[PDB]
Amino acid sequence: ENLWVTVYYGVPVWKDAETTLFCASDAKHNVWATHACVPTDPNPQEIHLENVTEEFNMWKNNMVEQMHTDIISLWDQSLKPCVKLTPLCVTLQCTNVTNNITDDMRGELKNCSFNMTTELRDKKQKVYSLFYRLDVVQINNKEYRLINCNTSACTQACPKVSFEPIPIHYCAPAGFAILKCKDKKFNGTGPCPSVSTVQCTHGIKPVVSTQLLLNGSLAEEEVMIRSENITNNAKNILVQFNTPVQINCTRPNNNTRKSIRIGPGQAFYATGDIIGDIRQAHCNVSKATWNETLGKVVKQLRKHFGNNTIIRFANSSGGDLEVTTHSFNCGGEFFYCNTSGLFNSTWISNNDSITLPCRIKQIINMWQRIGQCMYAPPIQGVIRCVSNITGLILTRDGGSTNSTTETFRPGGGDMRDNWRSELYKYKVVKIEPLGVAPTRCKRRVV
Amino acid sequence: NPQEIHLENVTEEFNMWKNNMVEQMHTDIISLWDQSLKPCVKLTPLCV
Amino acid sequence: AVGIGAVFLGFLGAAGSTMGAASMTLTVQARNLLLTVWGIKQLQARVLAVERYLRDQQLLGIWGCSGKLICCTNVPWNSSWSNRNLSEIWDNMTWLQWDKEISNYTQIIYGLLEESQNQQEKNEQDLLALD
Amino acid sequence: AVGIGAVFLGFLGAAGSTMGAASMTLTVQARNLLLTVWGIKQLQARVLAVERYLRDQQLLGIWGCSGKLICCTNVPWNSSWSNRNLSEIWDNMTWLQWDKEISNYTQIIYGLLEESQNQQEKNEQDLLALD
Amino acid sequence: AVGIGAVFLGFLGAAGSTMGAASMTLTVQARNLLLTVWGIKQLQARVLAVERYLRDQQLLGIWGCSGKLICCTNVPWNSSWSNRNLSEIWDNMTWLQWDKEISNYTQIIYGLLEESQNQQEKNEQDLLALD
Amino acid sequence: QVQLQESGPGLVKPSETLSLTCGVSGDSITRNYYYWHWIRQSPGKGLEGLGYIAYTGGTDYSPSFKSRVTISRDTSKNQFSLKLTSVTVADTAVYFCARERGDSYIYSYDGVDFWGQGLLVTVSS
Amino acid sequence: QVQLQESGPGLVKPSETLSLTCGVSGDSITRNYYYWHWIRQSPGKGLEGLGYIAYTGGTDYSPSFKSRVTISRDTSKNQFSLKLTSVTVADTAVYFCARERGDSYIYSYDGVDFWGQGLLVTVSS
Amino acid sequence: DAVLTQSPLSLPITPGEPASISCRSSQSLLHTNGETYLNWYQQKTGQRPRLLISQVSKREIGVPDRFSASGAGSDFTLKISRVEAEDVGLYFCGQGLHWPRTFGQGTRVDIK
Ligand SMILES: *[C@@H]1O[C@H](CO)[C@@H](O[C@@H]2O[C@H](CO)[C@@H](O[C@@H]3O[C@H](CO[C@H]4O[C@H](CO)[C@@H](O)[C@H](O)[C@@H]4O)[C@@H](O)[C@H](O[C@H]4O[C@H](CO)[C@@H](O)[C@H](O)[C@@H]4O)[C@@H]3O)[C@H](O)[C@H]2NC(C)=O)[C@H](O)[C@H]1NC(C)=O
Ligand SMILES: *[C@@H]1O[C@H](CO)[C@@H](O[C@@H]2O[C@H](CO)[C@@H](O[C@@H]3O[C@H](CO)[C@@H](O)[C@H](O)[C@@H]3O)[C@H](O)[C@H]2NC(C)=O)[C@H](O)[C@H]1NC(C)=O
Ligand SMILES: *[C@@H]1O[C@H](CO)[C@@H](O[C@@H]2O[C@H](CO)[C@@H](O[C@@H]3O[C@H](CO)[C@@H](O)[C@H](O)[C@@H]3O)[C@H](O)[C@H]2NC(C)=O)[C@H](O)[C@H]1NC(C)=O
Ligand SMILES: *[C@@H]1O[C@H](CO)[C@@H](O[C@@H]2O[C@H](CO)[C@@H](O[C@@H]3O[C@H](CO)[C@@H](O)[C@H](O)[C@@H]3O)[C@H](O)[C@H]2NC(C)=O)[C@H](O)[C@H]1NC(C)=O
Ligand SMILES: *[C@@H]1O[C@H](CO)[C@@H](O[C@@H]2O[C@H](CO)[C@@H](O[C@@H]3O[C@H](CO)[C@@H](O)[C@H](O)[C@@H]3O)[C@H](O)[C@H]2NC(C)=O)[C@H](O)[C@H]1NC(C)=O
Ligand SMILES: *[C@@H]1O[C@H](CO)[C@@H](O[C@@H]2O[C@H](CO)[C@@H](O[C@@H]3O[C@H](CO)[C@@H](O)[C@H](O)[C@@H]3O)[C@H](O)[C@H]2NC(C)=O)[C@H](O)[C@H]1NC(C)=O
Ligand SMILES: *[C@@H]1O[C@H](CO)[C@@H](O[C@@H]2O[C@H](CO)[C@@H](O[C@@H]3O[C@H](CO)[C@@H](O)[C@H](O)[C@@H]3O)[C@H](O)[C@H]2NC(C)=O)[C@H](O)[C@H]1NC(C)=O
Ligand SMILES: *[C@@H]1O[C@H](CO)[C@@H](O[C@@H]2O[C@H](CO)[C@@H](O)[C@H](O)[C@H]2NC(C)=O)[C@H](O)[C@H]1NC(C)=O
Ligand SMILES: *[C@@H]1O[C@H](CO)[C@@H](O[C@@H]2O[C@H](CO)[C@@H](O)[C@H](O)[C@H]2NC(C)=O)[C@H](O)[C@H]1NC(C)=O
Ligand SMILES: *[C@@H]1O[C@H](CO)[C@@H](O)[C@H](O)[C@H]1NC(C)=O
Ligand SMILES: *[C@@H]1O[C@H](CO)[C@@H](O)[C@H](O)[C@H]1NC(C)=O
Ligand SMILES: *[C@@H]1O[C@H](CO)[C@@H](O)[C@H](O)[C@H]1NC(C)=O
Ligand SMILES: *[C@@H]1O[C@H](CO)[C@@H](O)[C@H](O)[C@H]1NC(C)=O
Ligand SMILES: *[C@@H]1O[C@H](CO)[C@@H](O)[C@H](O)[C@H]1NC(C)=O
Ligand SMILES: *[C@@H]1O[C@H](CO)[C@@H](O)[C@H](O)[C@H]1NC(C)=O
Ligand SMILES: *[C@@H]1O[C@H](CO)[C@@H](O)[C@H](O)[C@H]1NC(C)=O
Ligand SMILES: *[C@@H]1O[C@H](CO)[C@@H](O)[C@H](O)[C@H]1NC(C)=O
Ligand SMILES: *[C@@H]1O[C@H](CO)[C@@H](O)[C@H](O)[C@H]1NC(C)=O
Ligand SMILES: *[C@@H]1O[C@H](CO)[C@@H](O)[C@H](O)[C@H]1NC(C)=O
Ligand SMILES: *[C@@H]1O[C@H](CO)[C@@H](O)[C@H](O)[C@H]1NC(C)=O
Ligand SMILES: *[C@@H]1O[C@H](CO)[C@@H](O)[C@H](O)[C@H]1NC(C)=O
Ligand SMILES: *[C@@H]1O[C@H](CO)[C@@H](O)[C@H](O)[C@H]1NC(C)=O
Ligand SMILES: *[C@@H]1O[C@H](CO)[C@@H](O)[C@H](O)[C@H]1NC(C)=O
Ligand SMILES: *[C@@H]1O[C@H](CO)[C@@H](O)[C@H](O)[C@H]1NC(C)=O
Ligand SMILES: *[C@@H]1O[C@H](CO)[C@@H](O)[C@H](O)[C@H]1NC(C)=O
Ligand SMILES: *[C@@H]1O[C@H](CO)[C@@H](O)[C@H](O)[C@H]1NC(C)=O
Ligand SMILES: *[C@@H]1O[C@H](CO)[C@@H](O)[C@H](O)[C@H]1NC(C)=O
Ligand SMILES: *[C@@H]1O[C@H](CO)[C@@H](O)[C@H](O)[C@H]1NC(C)=O
Repeated sequence: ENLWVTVYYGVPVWKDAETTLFCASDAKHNVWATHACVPTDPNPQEIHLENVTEEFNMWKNNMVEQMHTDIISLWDQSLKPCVKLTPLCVTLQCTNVTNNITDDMRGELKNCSFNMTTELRDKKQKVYSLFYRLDVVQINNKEYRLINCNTSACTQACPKVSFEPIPIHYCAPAGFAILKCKDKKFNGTGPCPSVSTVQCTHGIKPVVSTQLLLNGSLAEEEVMIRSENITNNAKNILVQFNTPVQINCTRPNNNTRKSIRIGPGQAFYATGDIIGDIRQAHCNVSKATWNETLGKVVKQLRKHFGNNTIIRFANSSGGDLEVTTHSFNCGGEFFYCNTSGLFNSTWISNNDSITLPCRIKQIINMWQRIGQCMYAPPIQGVIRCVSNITGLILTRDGGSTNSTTETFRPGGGDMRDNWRSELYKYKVVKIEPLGVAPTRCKRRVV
Repeated sequence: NPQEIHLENVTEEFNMWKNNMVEQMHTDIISLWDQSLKPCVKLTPLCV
Repeated sequence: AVGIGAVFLGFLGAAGSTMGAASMTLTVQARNLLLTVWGIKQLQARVLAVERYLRDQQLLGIWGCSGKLICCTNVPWNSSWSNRNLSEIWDNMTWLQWDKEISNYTQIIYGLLEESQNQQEKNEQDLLALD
Repeated sequence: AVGIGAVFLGFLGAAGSTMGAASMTLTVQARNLLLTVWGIKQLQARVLAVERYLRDQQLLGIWGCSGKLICCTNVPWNSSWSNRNLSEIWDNMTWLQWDKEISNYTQIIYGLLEESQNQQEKNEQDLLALD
Repeated sequence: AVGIGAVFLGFLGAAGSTMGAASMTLTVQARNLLLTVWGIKQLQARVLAVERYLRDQQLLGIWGCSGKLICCTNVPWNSSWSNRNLSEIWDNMTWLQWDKEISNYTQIIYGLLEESQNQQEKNEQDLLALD
Repeated sequence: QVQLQESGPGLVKPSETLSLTCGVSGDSITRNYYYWHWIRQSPGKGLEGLGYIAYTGGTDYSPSFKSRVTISRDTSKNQFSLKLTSVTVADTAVYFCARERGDSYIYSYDGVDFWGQGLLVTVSS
Repeated sequence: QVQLQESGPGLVKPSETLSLTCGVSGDSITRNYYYWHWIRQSPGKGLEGLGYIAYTGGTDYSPSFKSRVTISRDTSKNQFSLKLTSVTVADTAVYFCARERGDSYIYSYDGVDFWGQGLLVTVSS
Repeated sequence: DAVLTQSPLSLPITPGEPASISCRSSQSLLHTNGETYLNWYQQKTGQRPRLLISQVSKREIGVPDRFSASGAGSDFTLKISRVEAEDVGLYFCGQGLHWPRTFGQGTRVDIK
């Protein structure tokens, strides 16, 4: 047998690589720009790849880091045209609010008054505003100052742009492609026996959460556990539900908005006088649904440490308010709920709603960026919110030879964990259409 | 010396109020005008 | 319409098929190769794709296959590179596994092909000079 | 100098001329195909022009006419696309009209050309395999 | 290993050698052709490199050489340009000196090649159309 | 252009074999990527496919007619025929021999391009 | 596979000439870009390159042996030989005939690929 | 079997007003390779059927621009931008993916 080498162009070969993805949306104003995103395909094409298996892997794909960087860039870009609150750092004289106050809300809101600049630079005006206990500190009718007057001047978010988390599609550029795993019983890592090629990923909701994942993609047949190293308790534990549980959150206070013209073409949306009664913000979740969900999680988690062992749930150990409480934004108000009423029970082998209070905060510095901050203006009217819970960022506690009562605790201050639960199915690859193989042809002679 | 070539035996449907040339020119004028005022001083301390 | 005859598959759908059957769909893969910071990001991706395509085209241009997907060459295949049957490679293997096995000898084959084509060009020009 | 013989004309200056007479001026049109915000605009324009030229060359490359402005193909012309005599097209029609008349059937002809080239490529490779 | 036979040299290593000896290293020169402000500058450099390569490839494409490092054309040489001996150029002159000498007559040869290619193409089409 | 015509008896008695022969002109029966079907239609019930023969010579039939339909080909005369055994009164319908577009490797084409005149087969005792 | 095989006398007295012949099989001596060397190995002194003959027919000898070594080729039978005059007792060593890699105009290749079986030459009386 | 069901069963329309027909499929017609295989047909009174639109929205040669279609997944529709007096006859929606092939029961069109 006589053989000669032959080169073929356009062979189906690929290799792992890193690239810069681009956004795509329907383009139907909000915090997310959505203007740089090119129009999306009306119906993305999906091609199933049979007779091939790929080595999918999480905690290493550059897609999560790229998405995180893009979200930060969009968030920073959306704050540039807004006004900065630098001349607001002055001495604030505050007094406790006592107009129809309640025991669960006493000492939380303060009525402050202070001097402030007007349109004309050669004059000053006296105004008053309402501020929460978390946005002010004492000085040493008492003087107070904002929590950020010694860190940086916050920039208030423009009222025209909302915080609606519209879906965004990520599409691979020319010469690259993204592979999705169609396996229903897929694990966090390992080989995927059902790969498929798609031009653009599904609608990913860029929801910002810290403890409980919400408004995400639910499982299709059963609960799943995700972790880089189950034995190593230093790594966070990710769990995805198969059925949702509704949470009814609200802000019963019927506050009002007031506009203070602090300068030429600049204004400050202060918190006006609150009318009607005053109550503390809270969220409601069904007891039976949560009980059943926790039971399913315990059943699905007992296969990793044994059947005889028992596990317990406890509240957060401590740290900053951004990690010890469940934070989210419903419309225009950022909540901070006390999840201690949910992670408190014991499980052993083999009237209908839970209420948890939530605190409101204005001076909020998103991400782990302490150098700059943003000021959330007060939303006029009563705030009502409803959502579906999708996952929990659990973390384990060091255990001795006891080998029982494995204590689990929530956490996950970082934001990559939230997007990892949505990008676990995709991976970007680079195609190589140049191949080499032998053939019996010798080529003509001229 | 710009080159101009005449096209014989052909006609084209011209139509104003729809060509993107006017919008592109307007956008360019706005961009140049805004860029030209960047190094100038702000008159904010004069409002007295 | 699908049937017992030929199938169409999709973009890279022939990856699981054998080399012999995947060689018939070489056109589909080859025909699909083509806020200021965002503008930079998009232009970078576009230029990267253009450069990769031009790189492959340049490699084909150096050899005697400047304009065809399937072309033969004159250098023979040394048995040490694979020592495997012809029928078993085309009818019992896929491009991914073959690429994995021949990846350790791609540079040598490319250099041999380039040198052979250069020598063939010199020989053809010398022969043509007589006429 | 201008005279009763040939005429130079200019870039896209033979549009009004018939197809038979304008087919001799293909090279002139083919050879002419090649403050941070302003940089982005000019770069976008240049990249788009290069992408357009590359797409045209890729389309020619897929067919067996990768290196010639005028070539021939083995797939005939079905009468249903034009049903008009040959002389009336080259000697009594222009490119703008012929292009507007075939505009609805260009995609089908493109697919036929690509399929014909793929079949000829495999037939030629199989025939040359005897050597 | 270096020896009394052939020599490898490097990129632009035959610039000081004669044309005959430098014609064997045509492949090494051809294979080497391929903070927002800095991104613009880097993209400008890459785009310029791509336009230059595309322009060279386009010029080669217009002529009767689709793609190859050495090719022949069907037009006789005119002594008016050089008038120098044949062997005296290849065996006693480098590429730089020859380029400097023919620099004042490149546009004429570039136009003659295009003319000959157009005539050859139309003649070949007419010849093939008698089937 | 392509012309398809049917041929066969206009009336068939119950339980014997029914033979229909369709002649194809204007194109080769052995085209590289095309299929040929046999579809019938009765009043109000709509169309229904019986079976088909591919260019490679293979055949495939509907699950409700595997034990009754049979298709053969003859490239020498450029035609194909269908044999139906154990015909009943319920099979009374007009039979058509049509041509459809099969997906190629490079592209995908779908649809029935042309149809035949239609031989009205009457079953009576 | 390419194989080399040496040949020549085993015992050579002092003061006369020495002659060795190395055969080549599986490859042509007229290869476009390859060389053929002659190397000897002795204890303590190490390896020494006597000389080599290029594909062009030219020969290059080492400075310490240029006055005594001589190499010639015979392309008709695909073999080459070496002749060494004024042999001394210090020349008693094992001789090797090996092939090398020349630097092509396009790429540079270095490395001795194949060696002979090492015929032992004993210079004594 | 992929039973195609059309709606409405009848559609009396006069020249000068638009018309539309809907065709639902029991099984999804999106093939594994990412291509749809639905076709539309027209059959006049006592005449052979003829194809109008192929591959959901690719118009067939010789078919006027008056016909149009769009859809994906399991919901597809046929919309006629302009109807004339010679557009009488049945209309069928057929799939070319699941064997045996099936067609709708047939929507009748006549003058009101
Ligand atoms: C998770 O997903 C849930 C969806 O289930 C989200 O819940 C939605 O939250 C948004 C707030 O971000 C709600 O939108 C707002 O609704 C207000 C009242 O809605 C009623 O009235 C409208 C008619 O206008 C009805 O369609 C609706 O069904 C209700 O009956 C509006 O007053 C708001 O409009 C104001 O704000 C927008 C900007 O936000 C301005 O542009 C407007 O001009 C106006 O000033 C706004 O539309 C939405 O109703 C909620 N959906 C549901 C089903 O309740 C969660 O927000 C999401 N995220 C989280 C973290 O849970
Ligand atoms: C995935 O792999 C399977 C094999 O595990 C592929 O199925 C195989 O497809 C080939 C197609 O040529 C079949 O060959 C045919 O077999 C019949 C019956 O012998 C013969 O008459 C034909 O002439 C041809 O030789 C093969 O039998 C079949 N094997 C099995 C087990 O079904 C499948 O096509 C692969 N799919 C992809 C997308 O790669
Ligand atoms: C092509 O080259 C690569 C890298 O040069 C080769 O991969 C290497 O393969 C060897 C096996 O031959 C691996 O060695 C390992 O040794 C340990 C200890 O003995 C053993 O426990 C492992 O099971 C494995 O055999 C090596 O890790 C691997 N990778 C690298 C980077 O060296 C590959 O085998 C070559 N393929 C061919 C066909 O030559
Ligand atoms: C623009 O349109 C005019 C009018 O059609 C063109 O002039 C005409 O060109 C045709 C084609 O060459 C001439 O036909 C030929 O004339 C010669 C004699 O000159 C005759 O021997 C041939 O058999 C043929 O009849 C035609 O006479 C000429 N003049 C007129 C009045 O029709 C003109 O060439 C067009 N120019 C461009 C740039 O399109
Ligand atoms: C290629 O396709 C285009 C678009 O599908 C065709 O253009 C369209 O042609 C029709 C005629 O067939 C035009 O209809 C017009 O309707 C009015 C009112 O009834 C009538 O007065 C006109 O005489 C004409 O019939 C239609 O406007 C036109 N454009 C569009 C956007 O639909 C074109 O005809 C096709 N070419 C070929 C050769 O098939
Ligand atoms: C730099 O210039 C020197 C001087 O010209 C070059 O050396 C020359 O190299 C050529 C080979 O291309 C020699 O030609 C050949 O010499 C052998 C000698 O036996 C002869 O048999 C051949 O027929 C042919 O004439 C040439 O003699 C030699 N000149 C010398 C040594 O004075 C050198 O290659 C140049 N280097 C570069 C990088 O350009
Ligand atoms: C190709 O054309 C260029 C011009 O485009 C020629 O360059 C020119 O060469 C002449 C000499 O032939 C230079 O003239 C100078 O004259 C003064 C006064 O007599 C003398 O002192 C200088 O030594 C020099 O000879 C001229 O400056 C130079 N440049 C220009 C722009 O004209 C070149 O010679 C031509 N080459 C060939 C081969 O025709
Ligand atoms: C917050 O403080 C302001 C300023 O002291 C209060 O505004 C005054 O309220 C009194 C009592 O109703 C009025 O008589 C005054 O006319 C108000 N204005 C001023 C400028 O003094 C305001 O009522 C306080 N709000 C709450 C909830 O305690
Ligand atoms: C706002 O500015 C006014 C004017 O400077 C302050 O009023 C003075 O306050 C000091 C200290 O309390 C007194 O000694 C003066 O007699 C006040 N002057 C007048 C005209 O009232 C005022 O304290 C500043 N702060 C607030 C919250 O109003
Ligand atoms: C005012 O509220 C603070 C907490 O916000 C509390 O510590 C303080 O005792 C209160 N003072 C009065 C007089 O009620
Ligand atoms: C700013 O003030 C707060 C409250 O006193 C304090 O906790 C924080 O450390 C201060 N930051 C700096 C940088 O001094
Ligand atoms: C996923 O697979 C790896 C390797 O088989 C295994 O070590 C890991 O425990 C699996 N994940 C889970 C959650 O079991
Ligand atoms: C996980 O962590 C343990 C230590 O807790 C370590 O021994 C082990 O190698 C790590 N990796 C895996 C895959 O178990
Ligand atoms: C939550 O439940 C409590 C139970 O007393 C009820 O008073 C409150 O109105 C509920 N809130 C919502 C938003 O359903
Ligand atoms: C809140 O106050 C506004 C004042 O205009 C009133 O119209 C609205 O009904 C109030 N809502 C509630 C829930 O009290
Ligand atoms: C939340 O409010 C919705 C209002 O539509 C209600 O249907 C649902 O039962 C409530 N859930 C809980 C847990 O209170
Ligand atoms: C869940 O419901 C069961 C009812 O059978 C009850 O016994 C159990 O205590 C509940 N769990 C919790 C944590 O309340
Ligand atoms: C735990 O119990 C389940 C259900 O009885 C069983 O399937 C599983 O194998 C058990 N695991 C161990 C480690 O015994
Ligand atoms: C919640 O965690 C904090 C951490 O300091 C702890 O003090 C508190 O007791 C916990 N809540 C309950 C109900 O144990
Ligand atoms: C959450 O509620 C528990 C219930 O006792 C309480 O002990 C804890 O302090 C609360 N968390 C915070 C941050 O106040
Ligand atoms: C925590 O659970 C225990 C279980 O007995 C219960 O007694 C206690 O009241 C719970 N505490 C909270 C804050 O839910
Ligand atoms: C919540 O779940 C229900 C039932 O699965 C679904 O209908 C609803 O759209 C979901 N809401 C969100 C915001 O995902
Ligand atoms: C092995 O490689 C050599 C290159 O040194 C080549 O000459 C020879 O032809 C190859 N063997 C076969 C059987 O092709
Ligand atoms: C292919 O390889 C096998 C070894 O698995 C061998 O038995 C067979 O003879 C080979 N085929 C040919 C044609 O040599
Ligand atoms: C041109 O075509 C028409 C119609 O097909 C025909 O009547 C006429 O004779 C043709 N002219 C020539 C010169 O063939
Ligand atoms: C010089 O150019 C002319 C152009 O007609 C050509 O005929 C001639 O052959 C060329 N030179 C020679 C003598 O080859
Ligand atoms: C080359 O040029 C030299 C120098 O004038 C001349 O003597 C010789 O005759 C010319 N021709 C040839 C063929 O060497
Ligand atoms: C279309 O062209 C093909 C290929 O020549 C031919 O077989 C077919 O009959 C033609 N159809 C028509 C209607 O001309």
